[PDB]
Amino acid sequence: LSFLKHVQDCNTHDLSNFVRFVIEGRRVGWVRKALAQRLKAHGRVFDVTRDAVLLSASLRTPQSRTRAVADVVDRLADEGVVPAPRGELYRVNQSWGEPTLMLLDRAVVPTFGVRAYGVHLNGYVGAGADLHLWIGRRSPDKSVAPGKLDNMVAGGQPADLSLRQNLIKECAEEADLPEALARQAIPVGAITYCMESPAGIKPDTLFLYDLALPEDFRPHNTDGEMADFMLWPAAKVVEAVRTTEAFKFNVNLTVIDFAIRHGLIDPDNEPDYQEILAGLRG
Amino acid sequence: SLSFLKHVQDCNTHDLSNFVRFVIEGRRVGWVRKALAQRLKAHGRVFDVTRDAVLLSASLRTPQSRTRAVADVVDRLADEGVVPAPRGELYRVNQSWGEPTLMLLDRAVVPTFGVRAYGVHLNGYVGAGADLHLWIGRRSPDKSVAPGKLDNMVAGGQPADLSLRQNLIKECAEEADLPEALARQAIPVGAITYCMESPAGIKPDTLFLYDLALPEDFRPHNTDGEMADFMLWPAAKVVEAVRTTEAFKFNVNLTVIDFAIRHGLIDPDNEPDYQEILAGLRGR
Repeated sequence: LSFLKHVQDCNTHDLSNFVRFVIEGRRVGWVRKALAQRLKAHGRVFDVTRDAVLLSASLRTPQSRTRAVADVVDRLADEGVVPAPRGELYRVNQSWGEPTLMLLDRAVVPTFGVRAYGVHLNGYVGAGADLHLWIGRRSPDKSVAPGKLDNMVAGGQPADLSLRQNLIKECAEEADLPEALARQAIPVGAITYCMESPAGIKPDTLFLYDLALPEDFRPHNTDGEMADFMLWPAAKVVEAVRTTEAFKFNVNLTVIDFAIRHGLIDPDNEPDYQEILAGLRG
Repeated sequence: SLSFLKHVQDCNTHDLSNFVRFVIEGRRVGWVRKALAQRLKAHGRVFDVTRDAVLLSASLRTPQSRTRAVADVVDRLADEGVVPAPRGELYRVNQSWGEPTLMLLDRAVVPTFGVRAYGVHLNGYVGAGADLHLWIGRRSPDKSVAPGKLDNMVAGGQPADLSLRQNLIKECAEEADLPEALARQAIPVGAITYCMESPAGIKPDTLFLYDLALPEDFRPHNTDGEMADFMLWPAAKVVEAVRTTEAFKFNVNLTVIDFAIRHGLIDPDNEPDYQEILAGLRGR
């Protein structure tokens, strides 16, 4: 029937068991109440009240906040309380383009309910009623959605790259796409959602890109993050998202957005058109 | 101010207030977060959800029917980003180790349902008295949990389909290249139980413990690459590393404290909080 359930799935959250995470007056995240109690034991770094986890006012540069929090995080992971840092840092801000207030390891970003950013590419051939999309199948080794269907290229956004630089890098690593082609991809908007995830809250923003590819281009799984790739008619992709749960949870949203922008979904007959569009903006 | 006691306390820190009991045929076998219970409610043919409990449907009369029903729910919740993805290792669901297996559950979602988990941990040592040495493993950086941390020579989760001894034998070969003839000489020496809140749920875990006096010329090798390497340390150095550092994987600290108690390395005449440490090693 409708794409609405996929959109609602990605926007399902209950903030009642969480407290605001605040830096210099600005809410940057959400921390579970029990976890907030564990942070309270590190009172040189966190000031914890009934309504908030506040970073210490003694940490007033991004760099000193980054370092102090990283040390507490390392300790908490040692104790089995939060996921182990893996070394990729994310920026902590109130929205994209606002100042970076500190950096936090990607592995604990949902643990602090911090906004996360990523880039997703729609790699396609053909035109109009004859569009074909390259779909990746994720490695069985992926911690999240192993074996599930994916965009041709997609990745989280590290703190130290622009969106375009990260896109170029992910394109090379995941799909063996030449930089010349990654640079031809056009930005086509963004999706925002907020969901409760296994280890916290994910208020995520996906920056979306379209690329019309050469007929003789074949993506190749260079870094092994993808197990393989398939070239499918756009209608198959759209109908698969409508009728199955084959795609990675947030890739469902990127497919719906692609279908809207490319006229594969029509407001004269699509169930729940307006509610779908509203929910892709979070 | 790290200490033996703080490790024990860390492993027994939990708050059940945001959770409801997970019940099969009147027996509590887990704990499910309240928001997740709301998600489970949509699967009314498998779960009955009230204000106080998630009950598996009484229509699921056999362990096989329960396992299949919940496996499908887990599949779809994981597809939706709600729970961790199943990875293929199944664990037994019971009220305690002796009790009947009520169903099976993928290891990846065992903490999501707050179900009791089991594992085996081996203390591989050489020498006696002042010359007692322990083989320590260093975990691979690719481990999901505690990457690069120090570990027992052999340790692993317990699959549904093996005995403890069988799993110990398999882990001994895969993790440390320790052959069956030697692995079978390992003697069971007790167990540790703890209950902690973890990133994705609740971990009410039991570690079955084994000791093995190894030949002077044995050397462990990391056959399956789960361990980065192995080191032979004086027992006292291991015990002091646990007392004062976070070098060891969180629950392995408990196995070291237990080993110290059983091998007379700590003494109730002078070790602070001796009784409270012992109490917490059987924590529920």
